[PDB]
Amino acid sequence: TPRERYRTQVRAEIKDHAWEQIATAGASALSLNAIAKRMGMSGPALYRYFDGRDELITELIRDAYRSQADSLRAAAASGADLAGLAHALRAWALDDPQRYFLIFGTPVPGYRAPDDITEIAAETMAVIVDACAAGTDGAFDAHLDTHRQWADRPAPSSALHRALSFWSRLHGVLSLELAGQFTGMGFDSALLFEAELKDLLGP
Amino acid sequence: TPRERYRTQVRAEIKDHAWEQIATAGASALSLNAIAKRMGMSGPALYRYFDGRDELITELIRDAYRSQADSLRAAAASGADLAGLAHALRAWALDDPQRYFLIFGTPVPGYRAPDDITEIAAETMAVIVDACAAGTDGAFDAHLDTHRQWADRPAPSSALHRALSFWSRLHGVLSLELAGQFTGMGFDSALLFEAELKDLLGP
Repeated sequence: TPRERYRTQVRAEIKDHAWEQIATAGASALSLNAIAKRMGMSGPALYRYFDGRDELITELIRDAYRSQADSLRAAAASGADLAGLAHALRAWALDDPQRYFLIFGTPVPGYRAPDDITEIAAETMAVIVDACAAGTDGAFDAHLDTHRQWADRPAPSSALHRALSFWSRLHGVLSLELAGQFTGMGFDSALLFEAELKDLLGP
Repeated sequence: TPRERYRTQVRAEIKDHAWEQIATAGASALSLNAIAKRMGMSGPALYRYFDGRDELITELIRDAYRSQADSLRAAAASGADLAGLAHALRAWALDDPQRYFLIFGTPVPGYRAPDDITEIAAETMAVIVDACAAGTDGAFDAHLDTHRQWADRPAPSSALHRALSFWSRLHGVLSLELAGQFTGMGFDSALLFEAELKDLLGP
């Protein structure tokens, strides 16, 4: 609440420059000292905002998850179904590939997250599950009945199975396209994405 | 052929140390100078093996694709079907996550590949297509009839569609698991992988 919370805004500048360094030199090469020198501050002073690189990484990871959740929440809040949710996910992904890859891409060497980066990952995933209430037979569903601590609200495990399939199928195409893998394949990966979505929607 | 091709073996040591640096400090932070210093050679001498970081990256990318292709070739060569191919892909992925991510993960900033990294990506993909001959209606197939320069051998576009779906669906789960995204979700992602495969096999 209080005034000395222009700190939130300098932290926002710090975080901003952190993306630049990630963009140009990659996470892990990311350093609070280059930031400090970039903003003409003392190295120490920058540590009075983030006590170390992992604290900074951690916050960037949290910020990333939070905007993924916002994108998807807005879609469900506008009464969209899985299709709408899939399209929310595409634009969020394509809107900022660097942000996508900090979550879904190459892990940052040496960095171990606090448990609440996954405890903020189930946010996004609750919404998908919500939609997939739109039990059913099959071996993975059976497994999921005893393995679902990531959702006591009350949906048949087939809906959880469908949610996981939506997640993995659409990330498969998003990160393959963002990873440059359909370059020189000359088809329209957006149509591939449409196909995979369609195939997935009540198949 | 000739003797002075113990060069191939020192290059193999160079490449070896390059993985270490990638592993610990990430591609892009990757530097021929640290290698040179690591092996007690002159910085120049190391450049008489790789004229610059991109040349080295390029070769690591080529090596990565080549072992992905070997894994999959061996599977088709042993008469395996899509299931067998899917399992080949899983083990290759899990056998070396760092190698997986150099191809499928976060792109290396500043690095632009020569066109023959995709021209060595169609190798792996030819095999999958082969299996998917195991036209059919639908909007993406229609697109693929005019968009297939990545395969004149002669398979109905539905087989190409199926091949692309196998690729993206299984990478979706492989890279989500390798990216740490099913940590603290407490289900068995290997079973998820089995489910996605099954769902995909002549559905």
